[PDB]
Amino acid sequence: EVSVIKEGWLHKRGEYIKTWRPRYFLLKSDGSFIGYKERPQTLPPLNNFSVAECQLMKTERPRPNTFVIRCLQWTTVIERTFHVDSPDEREEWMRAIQMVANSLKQRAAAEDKVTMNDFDYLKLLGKGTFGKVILVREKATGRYYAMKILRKEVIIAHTVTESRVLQNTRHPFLTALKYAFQTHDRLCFVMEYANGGELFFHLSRERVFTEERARFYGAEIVSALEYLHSRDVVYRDIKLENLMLDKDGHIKITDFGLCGTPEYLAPEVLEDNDYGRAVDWWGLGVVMYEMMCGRLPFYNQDHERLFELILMEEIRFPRTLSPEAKSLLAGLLKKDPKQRLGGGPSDAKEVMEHRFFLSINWQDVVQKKLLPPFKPQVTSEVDTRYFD
Ligand SMILES: Nc1ncccc1-c1nc2ccc(-c3ccccc3)nc2n1-c1ccc(CNCCc2ccc(C=O)c(O)c2)cc1
Repeated sequence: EVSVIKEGWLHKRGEYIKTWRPRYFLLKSDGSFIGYKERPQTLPPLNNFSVAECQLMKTERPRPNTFVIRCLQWTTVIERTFHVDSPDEREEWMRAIQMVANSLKQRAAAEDKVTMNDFDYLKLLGKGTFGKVILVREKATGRYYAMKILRKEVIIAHTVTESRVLQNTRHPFLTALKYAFQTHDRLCFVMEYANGGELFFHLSRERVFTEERARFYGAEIVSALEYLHSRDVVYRDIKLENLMLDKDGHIKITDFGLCGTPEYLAPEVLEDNDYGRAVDWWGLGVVMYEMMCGRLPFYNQDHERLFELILMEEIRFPRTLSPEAKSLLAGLLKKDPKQRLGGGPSDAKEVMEHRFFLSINWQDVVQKKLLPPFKPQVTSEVDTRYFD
């Protein structure tokens, strides 16, 4: 019986637009902590909103009586920042959230060699607030991986956190975890790294993909998004720079984020609304628009003007785009998430059934039986041709 444990107004700092907005939050016994524009028994809340295993901290900047929920979601640290009027209300909120996180931990328990000197460290792939990602070579074998390194003091404040190597994604087009280990100071996630080049690189040179090429990539992404949504997980990071090709030409969605790019923000995410699975279909629409038209659907140097277009401007197309493509993209880029293709109760099913994908056998997709339309110029998984 899923019950509200605490509800009320909070000042929530925007996740991208760093601004404070009052929102009405419900902390529920299933661990979800979700905020609404007004005070609204429901379908599966997304794990993105869960307080399970989170760490709570008090701070007085930029305002007194601020608190932060910090969670390790898979391999990524997520932070949500809140503000209340008085230190008593902050305490009551933090104690209730911690209570729910304690209950969930108890329920989960009731229901259910490798070191840093084993790698060469070759190139920094990215760096964020909480950790970094480095291209490494495993010394014992010569294979290449991306190592995400995070400081322990961030979400431990921990051998149990090595159990991600079990809840590991099996999906062919997601990034799998090879090793997870800890040092005295840090946690290290060694994940696969595709050596077929960044899709941003391939699209930049080819200028524009044929519709058949974009359909192949889009279908692999749809299959990956179905898998994540079936686990109650939203990716929220779909963009060209998070898509790579493996040695055979299949998609790999990267898991390299660290605590954005405004041109990909869905309308409901700009207004700090309750967003859901529909934000991933918006993102698919933007990257498939990029692949088939060679440019972004909404762009402006002035971010105030960009937001207007994303919120307000109707999407326009080149007339050489097939009608099936114009229809897919207009459906994926509907402003209202409830009217968006894939935003309904069947989720990915609505997208998979669109006429643009009529030729796709979705079991061939997930079984990697579709012949890639482009084969990267690498002959093995250790060919470093694309590493610069
Ligand atoms: N292994 C994979 N390879 C490729 C893609 C996805 C996975 C994967 N596998 C997964 C397995 C599990 C859970 C999981 C999720 C939630 C709770 C518990 C578990 N997530 C899993 N993802 C996964 C989901 C989301 C991301 C990226 N998020 C960025 C979020 C953010 C927050 C704040 C801001 C602010 O600005 C921002 O910009 C972006 C990466 C991987």
